[PDB]
Amino acid sequence: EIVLTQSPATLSLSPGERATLSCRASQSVSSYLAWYQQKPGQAPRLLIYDASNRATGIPARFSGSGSGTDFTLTISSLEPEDFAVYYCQQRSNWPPWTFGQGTKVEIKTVAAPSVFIFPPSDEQLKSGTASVVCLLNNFYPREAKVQWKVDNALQSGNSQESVTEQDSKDSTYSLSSTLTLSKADYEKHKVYACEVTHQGLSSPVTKSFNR
Amino acid sequence: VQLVESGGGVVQPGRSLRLSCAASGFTFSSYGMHWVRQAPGKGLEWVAVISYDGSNKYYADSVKGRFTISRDNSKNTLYLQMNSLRAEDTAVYYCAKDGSGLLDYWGQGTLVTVSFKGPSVFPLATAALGCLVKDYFPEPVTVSWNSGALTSGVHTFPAVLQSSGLYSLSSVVTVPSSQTYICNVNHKPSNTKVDKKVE
Repeated sequence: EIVLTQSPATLSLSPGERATLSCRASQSVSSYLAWYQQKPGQAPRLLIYDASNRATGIPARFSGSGSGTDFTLTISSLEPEDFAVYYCQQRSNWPPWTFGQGTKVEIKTVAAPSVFIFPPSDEQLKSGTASVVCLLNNFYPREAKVQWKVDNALQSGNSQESVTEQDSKDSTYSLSSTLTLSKADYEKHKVYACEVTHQGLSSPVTKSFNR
Repeated sequence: VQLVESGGGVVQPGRSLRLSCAASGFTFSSYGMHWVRQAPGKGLEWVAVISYDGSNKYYADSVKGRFTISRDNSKNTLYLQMNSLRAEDTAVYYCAKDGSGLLDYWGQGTLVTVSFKGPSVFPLATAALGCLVKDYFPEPVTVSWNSGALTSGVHTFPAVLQSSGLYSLSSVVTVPSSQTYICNVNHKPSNTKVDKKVE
């Protein structure tokens, strides 16, 4: 195969603005790169085919360019409809036709996350499992991770995080790291901490709770 | 033109399925057909191809001796007989028309999921509280807060498939200390609607 690498990972613009997307390759793919717009809950659609061409029905705000490895899709006057996920595909070394991992044109500063922790219920603790939850509220940028700790014992891979899309106003993100233990192992311990590390915090931050 | 799929549903590791992309709007024979797929959350991955009459066929790796494409140039449809189905394959299947390697026309997709139970909702006590929607299949879910009243400060987190195959998400709200709070959880896919007060 041939690797197609897109970026930005996401565009955050309000209508009217100009959005520039990029699709880079590992080899020359000539002027054989196509673009795909995939509105929400819908199906992929042909935008610019070959790198400058606009398939039937496509407006002019969509402009394509590049030759070789580096390309660029350009949407000059963003419209509420143009807010979708844009894909790039190469049709040089066929097969396999490889695709770019996407770019989402989303709508409408470094803020340290506000941390909270949530002890397990009881209605849960009867089935036999305990789910401790950590919450990292509204923070920028995204990159930031959680290290759970069961009595100052770095924990490994028994947690699972989720992240909201970028808020339109704050320009932030949120995160739900859930540590899942047995009720037994749970009763077998003491301090349940969640150490948060993030760019907007000169000092790492913790939130704990003896049970 | 109109490329439209069928065949999707739930199937478990081992079993197989068969789709089909029926054609209208055109002369289905003068074009090469395609199969592309979107694994929930990820992006685009092409799966296989077939030509004008049907002798040439190149597959994506990750398959064959598993995936087998075909077509009936007389009644206008495109086929894909999946077998050996795995988790990895859980995805939305598209069939695009070839131009070349130029899928100039797509279909609305069909969903194939590889894995039926309702969620066990538990409470998570400015402040911050929420609900833990746990162990349910399949997706999706919807969590409201106070029947649509509490909207500002809500963060329903995208969910996480677990080692069991039962999804579990979280929805949290940030409220100014000091009023009753209830989260409205509804798993339309299994008829499990659940409210849970929070204190």
